[PDB]
Amino acid sequence: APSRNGMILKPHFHKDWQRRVATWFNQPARKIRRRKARQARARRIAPRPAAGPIRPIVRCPTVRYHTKVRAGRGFSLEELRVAGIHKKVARTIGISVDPRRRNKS
Amino acid sequence: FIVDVKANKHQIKQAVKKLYDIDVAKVNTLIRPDGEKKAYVRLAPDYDALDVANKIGII
Amino acid sequence: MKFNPFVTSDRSKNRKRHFNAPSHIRRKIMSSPLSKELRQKYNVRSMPIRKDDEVQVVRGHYKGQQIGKVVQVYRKKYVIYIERVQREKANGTTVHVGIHPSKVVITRLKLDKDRKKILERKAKSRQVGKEKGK
Amino acid sequence: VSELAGHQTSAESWGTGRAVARIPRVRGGGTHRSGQGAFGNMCRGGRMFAPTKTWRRWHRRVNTTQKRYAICSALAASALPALVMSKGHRIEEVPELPLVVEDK
Amino acid sequence: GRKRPVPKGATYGKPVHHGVNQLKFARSLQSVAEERAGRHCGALRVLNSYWVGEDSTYKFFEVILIDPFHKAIRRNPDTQWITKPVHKHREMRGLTSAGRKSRGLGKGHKFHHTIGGSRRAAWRRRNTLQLHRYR
Amino acid sequence: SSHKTFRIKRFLAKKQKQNRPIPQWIWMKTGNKIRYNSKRRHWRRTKLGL
Amino acid sequence: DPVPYQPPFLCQWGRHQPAWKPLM
Amino acid sequence: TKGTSSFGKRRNKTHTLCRRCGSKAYHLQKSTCGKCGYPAKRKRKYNWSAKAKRRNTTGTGRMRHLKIVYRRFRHGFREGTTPKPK
Amino acid sequence: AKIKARDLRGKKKEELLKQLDDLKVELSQLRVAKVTGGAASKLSKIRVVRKSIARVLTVINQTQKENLRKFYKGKKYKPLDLRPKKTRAMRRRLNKHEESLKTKKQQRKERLYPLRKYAVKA
RNA sequence: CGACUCUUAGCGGUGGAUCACUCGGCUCGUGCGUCGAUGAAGAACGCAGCUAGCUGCGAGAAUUAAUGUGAAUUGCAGGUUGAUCAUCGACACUUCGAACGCACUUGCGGCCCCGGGUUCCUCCCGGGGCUACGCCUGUCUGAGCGUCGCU
RNA sequence: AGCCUUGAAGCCUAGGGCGCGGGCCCGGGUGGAGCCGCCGCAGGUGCAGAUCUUGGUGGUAGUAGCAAAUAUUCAAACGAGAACUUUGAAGGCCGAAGUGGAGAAGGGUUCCAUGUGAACAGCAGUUGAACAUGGGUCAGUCGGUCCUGAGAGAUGGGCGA
RNA sequence: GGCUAAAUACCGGCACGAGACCGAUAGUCAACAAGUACCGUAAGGGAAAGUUGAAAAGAACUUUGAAGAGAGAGUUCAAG
RNA sequence: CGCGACCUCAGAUCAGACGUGGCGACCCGCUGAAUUUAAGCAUAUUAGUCAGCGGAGGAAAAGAAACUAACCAGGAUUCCCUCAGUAACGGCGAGUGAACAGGGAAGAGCCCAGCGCCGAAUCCCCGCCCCGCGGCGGGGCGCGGGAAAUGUGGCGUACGGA
Ligand SMILES: [Mg+2]
Ligand SMILES: [Mg+2]
Ligand SMILES: [Mg+2]
Ligand SMILES: [Mg+2]
Ligand SMILES: [Mg+2]
Ligand SMILES: [Mg+2]
Ligand SMILES: [Mg+2]
Ligand SMILES: [Mg+2]
Ligand SMILES: [Mg+2]
Ligand SMILES: [Mg+2]
Ligand SMILES: [Mg+2]
Ligand SMILES: [Mg+2]
Ligand SMILES: [Mg+2]
Ligand SMILES: [Mg+2]
Ligand SMILES: [Mg+2]
Ligand SMILES: [Mg+2]
Ligand SMILES: [Mg+2]
Ligand SMILES: [Mg+2]
Ligand SMILES: [Mg+2]
Ligand SMILES: [Mg+2]
Ligand SMILES: [Mg+2]
Ligand SMILES: [Mg+2]
Ligand SMILES: [Mg+2]
Ligand SMILES: [Mg+2]
Ligand SMILES: [Mg+2]
Ligand SMILES: [Mg+2]
Ligand SMILES: [Mg+2]
Ligand SMILES: [Mg+2]
Ligand SMILES: [Mg+2]
Ligand SMILES: [Mg+2]
Ligand SMILES: [Mg+2]
Ligand SMILES: [Mg+2]
Ligand SMILES: [Mg+2]
Ligand SMILES: [Mg+2]
Ligand SMILES: [Mg+2]
Ligand SMILES: [Mg+2]
Ligand SMILES: [Mg+2]
Ligand SMILES: [Mg+2]
Ligand SMILES: [Mg+2]
Ligand SMILES: [Mg+2]
Ligand SMILES: [Mg+2]
Ligand SMILES: [Mg+2]
Ligand SMILES: [Mg+2]
Ligand SMILES: [Mg+2]
Ligand SMILES: [Mg+2]
Ligand SMILES: [Mg+2]
Ligand SMILES: [Mg+2]
Ligand SMILES: [Mg+2]
Ligand SMILES: [Mg+2]
Ligand SMILES: [Mg+2]
Ligand SMILES: [Mg+2]
Ligand SMILES: [Mg+2]
Ligand SMILES: [Mg+2]
Ligand SMILES: [Mg+2]
Ligand SMILES: [Zn+2]
Repeated sequence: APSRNGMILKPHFHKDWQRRVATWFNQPARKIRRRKARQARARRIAPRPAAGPIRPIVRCPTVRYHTKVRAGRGFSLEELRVAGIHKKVARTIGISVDPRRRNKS
Repeated sequence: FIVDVKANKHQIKQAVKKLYDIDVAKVNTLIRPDGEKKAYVRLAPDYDALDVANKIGII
Repeated sequence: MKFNPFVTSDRSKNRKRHFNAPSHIRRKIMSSPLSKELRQKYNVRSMPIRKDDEVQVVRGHYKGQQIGKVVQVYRKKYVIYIERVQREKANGTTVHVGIHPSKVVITRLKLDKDRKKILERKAKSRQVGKEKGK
Repeated sequence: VSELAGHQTSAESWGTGRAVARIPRVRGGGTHRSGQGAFGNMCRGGRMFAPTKTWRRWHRRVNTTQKRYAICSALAASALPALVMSKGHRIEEVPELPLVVEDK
Repeated sequence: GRKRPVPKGATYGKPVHHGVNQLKFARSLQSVAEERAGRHCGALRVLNSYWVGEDSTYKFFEVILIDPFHKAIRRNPDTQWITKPVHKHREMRGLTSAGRKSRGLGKGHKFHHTIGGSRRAAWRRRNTLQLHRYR
Repeated sequence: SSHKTFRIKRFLAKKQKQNRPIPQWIWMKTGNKIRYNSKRRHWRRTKLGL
Repeated sequence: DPVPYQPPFLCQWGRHQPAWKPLM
Repeated sequence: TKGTSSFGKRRNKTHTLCRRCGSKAYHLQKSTCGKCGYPAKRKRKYNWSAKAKRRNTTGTGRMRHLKIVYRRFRHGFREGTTPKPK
Repeated sequence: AKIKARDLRGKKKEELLKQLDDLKVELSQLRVAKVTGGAASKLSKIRVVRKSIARVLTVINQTQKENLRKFYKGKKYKPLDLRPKKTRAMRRRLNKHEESLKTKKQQRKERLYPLRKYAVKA
């Protein structure tokens, strides 16, 4: 029974939602757990960087976002061929390599 | 005697013959409502039941 | 405060660990401080009491300067029984009055090999702590 | 309060008849709890009204500029003489209320 | 096909669910063959299976079963993943090819309803409230 | 039933030993919370199930 | 012992009794 | 005569003491247990009987083997090692 | 005397059987004394006799089973009681060398391209 | 002032309301994340000097061995070369139970090896080890007017 | 720089009061261990009703009732206590399809002895099928065990996610 | 045709820590000999039940009654 | 008819192993409604839901495109914010309802069949010796027994390979 004036609305509570309620009280403990896992990885690899291998300068698709530049998945095989680095040497010296990428530009 | 419930009449006969050094005429068994097996061991008349009872201590 | 996240600061859990402790923890809890002379002599602050120890009563109705031998240590009720600390029941028999070992001082110890080992270990730990404080 | 508190008991209402108050009661039994009344907030045992949920909005967030304004006001009131005594601190013998001490 | 295990008609409900004859079972008969072979032999582990012949009243499948406990499989490192206890009864969970064809999993726009772990994981990830701390 | 079986006779033999009351020294202990035997099964009142 | 249960309903004043029947 | 006079004819028994679950739920005519399903190889449990779950679970009975499995687990399952004698 | 557990291991097995039979006779005598009506000394002694029989049987079982496992130590096949009783999922694992068995191509890749140790500058 | 009835107060009985105590629940978070034919979960039956219930244990039966602890348990009697406790890594774990020799009456078997019986001469008794279905590799014995080679 | 074993909370009060009112402060008794005033904050926050849920207690009320199947009387003993226990005598009933002697299902220590009158036997008991200590079930020949009936139920096979 | 840790989930279990929660008609059904007593043939249903005192110091002894029960006397600061 | 192989199929209390069953909070695969809403009710909704069945793990599943995009193109799987209560579905009624992309936690890649080269260069079991034997392995010695040419192992797999 709607009253005088208000927005029309569709609340999605017709299902049994109270059984599946993802409580987020794990959140600061998970932040501490990620912090300890990252410090454990940084103490595991002692001279290596804590973040990881390097990631490519990447233009974005989908014309809303193509002005921004990301850090991509890995370098291309033609990129490593022009640089003169073998693809099994690059993964061992700490360079991200993926074979699915292309070089149009 | 009072006997474990898993026994046989031959087991009671050989057990009395071994641990009392006496011959057994027959063995009559019953299981009491307490749970254990009451055993009436009828002996041979060459030995005396009162004498072997005084020998094993019961009176 | 406490900085160890495993040490219990909960009342019901502490009372549970107290009143449901096994006997080797009962003996460790039921300990009594030594006197000034024995403390200066052995450099030991406190010791668990034994059946064959001498006791002056410090607090209570039966306090004073009487040195009595322990009758026996009854760890179920967390109590000891002292020889001359007793009272008369109505029928006439004497029953030893229950004294908790926290209100108990030791005038003389009964020394065995394990007893001397405990006193030497406590004196060694006290000297190590004094060296760390120095 | 847990959701299983009270609803573990099975209780069908007797309905009309039997001069009873139309309450879901325990289905039979030769035991103190037989035709007693399980469900409902008003019955003995069972569940209370409005079980407090785990997904209550416990945490309230504050704007960062309001937090910094609260810090600035709490520090600026620690310089005035009357606002410190109105908190209750005995400060009669303190030589200066902005008490700045050396780096030792 | 699979008909509904009920008496004569008598499916008590709305007129949507009175269909009994023209119901179709969700998994394939090759996966039915795999799960029947895996139920007959719990020690053997299903690798995959294939078709050899069909009749009007029957089909015929060769199911490949592997010993996870024989030494020739155990000491070979290419197949010792079969010896791991994670892959016990692949035929029931649908880890072989005939089971994975029935799950409807894949990449892209044609497989939106099984994103995540499976269809059940997709439905459970979609139908939950994320009631945060600070909301 | 005079024609008993061994399983039923042993089940009755355990209940006959459980039917006995408490002794008098058991309520002299320190941490006692037992005044009387609350599991006294009478042969007319409780019919042992079955 | 046995806790005497709730007194069994005795279907009396209903329709099958011709002792008490009002206006029909 | 469906009540008191009909209760007098009840002398023969259908159920009896079972030998896997222990409860008196073993039918003699169908030769099956109504509590746990004794001719069935599996333990008859259900999710609608949520109260009858916790009457018979792992935490109810003796656990004569599971507690020493936990005891060997809390020190990582050592076998054959002996402590240093005096 | 107090039958301790240390001196029972060094003695001969027939002496252990003779002491066990003497303890069984003495336990039967204490049961007869209990039923006829005896002393509380015997009523407390029967528990010590039971624990001494438990100790003698424990020492006999140790001298039997350690000698049996010393006998079956050198062989490849050994009985199920002498096999190490741990959990079933841990017994049904892979072997320690079989966890380390790698393929020839994986050994070739681990030889040719190992994970190098490196660092970067600021 | 009588008896009975009504109101208030002091006190005394049915009653356990309020208050204060809490070896217990509820909720949240962390680590570990392990059952079983080498017999699981569960159940039954026994085990204390006096022991019904709970707890613990399995005919070695409110515990055995080893380590640490270092003068007790205690309701009552009884008796430092280690009592009692905790850890438990060695030993052991009755009967049903996936339960497994077939059925569930605790009945009836079969094979082999030991001791009474013998003087291997077959019964009888006692003890020990096997005997559940399916399936994997190999061995043995096989069947096929299935495919063949030789006489 | 609150109160408190030189007496906290709760409770009772034929006392002094205050506020329109919700209610609150002292005086007296009981009690023995925690409690409150102010500024903010949060809630499982205020009972006269629900044929309200639980527990307890009144009038009815010392009332209805202890009325199916012919019946008891006297003396003695135990005992503190006798109509109900025991014995002796008299008179009766069940009147051999029994109110007798024995079985099956079912009950499971109810069978027996000794002691008790704390609790039950809708009165009472010296009595009991109650309580507490103790005892009691002896098989080649009596039954199960062996066999099959109506049936149940494995193996092969088929079906079934 | 097939394998693969990581970040992800946990109202079962073991060891734990905390609470602007509950304070015995509340909180799990269960703070205690609780899935126990008891009911139903069966699947199943399923309770009520904490507070002597600091220490049993649990009232010796006299006296009426057979005893249940009292009256003196005694313990405890307090048997109110 | 006899002898000897191969191929199918038996019998074993044969030697060596395995599976059965429990818990089930999380995870996977099936089967799967009606209460309720639509102020009735029949498509819808509750809802791939409660219940039922089977299966392991400490996590499971998924996982390195027969991908998303149409841009100056991004590039395994999983989880969070946003896209979004939007596109879309629906007696277009009640209501149901994603995906891409971006910002982050994490980030690890690969192996066969086929095609082809190598004297089967391959694997299992039993006998002896040495080491270690409570996760039964490494090496040597056997005209020992088998598996396998109806194909075992090494190079090699979409990123090219020989
Ligand atoms: Mg309006
Ligand atoms: Mg409005
Ligand atoms: Mg510390
Ligand atoms: Mg409640
Ligand atoms: Mg519909
Ligand atoms: Mg397809
Ligand atoms: Mg009756
Ligand atoms: Mg019947
Ligand atoms: Mg199941
Ligand atoms: Mg290869
Ligand atoms: Mg008044
Ligand atoms: Mg109460
Ligand atoms: Mg007992
Ligand atoms: Mg020992
Ligand atoms: Mg020791
Ligand atoms: Mg039979
Ligand atoms: Mg107090
Ligand atoms: Mg509150
Ligand atoms: Mg009221
Ligand atoms: Mg009258
Ligand atoms: Mg008769
Ligand atoms: Mg008769
Ligand atoms: Mg009476
Ligand atoms: Mg009698
Ligand atoms: Mg005869
Ligand atoms: Mg059938
Ligand atoms: Mg592919
Ligand atoms: Mg693929
Ligand atoms: Mg996979
Ligand atoms: Mg904290
Ligand atoms: Mg209560
Ligand atoms: Mg209460
Ligand atoms: Mg309660
Ligand atoms: Mg209260
Ligand atoms: Mg009280
Ligand atoms: Mg109270
Ligand atoms: Mg007082
Ligand atoms: Mg075999
Ligand atoms: Mg409607
Ligand atoms: Mg409506
Ligand atoms: Mg309608
Ligand atoms: Mg749907
Ligand atoms: Mg379900
Ligand atoms: Mg399973
Ligand atoms: Mg596991
Ligand atoms: Mg996986
Ligand atoms: Mg993506
Ligand atoms: Mg929006
Ligand atoms: Mg329309
Ligand atoms: Mg939908
Ligand atoms: Mg994306
Ligand atoms: Mg990152
Ligand atoms: Mg090849
Ligand atoms: Mg690829
Ligand atoms: Zn059963």
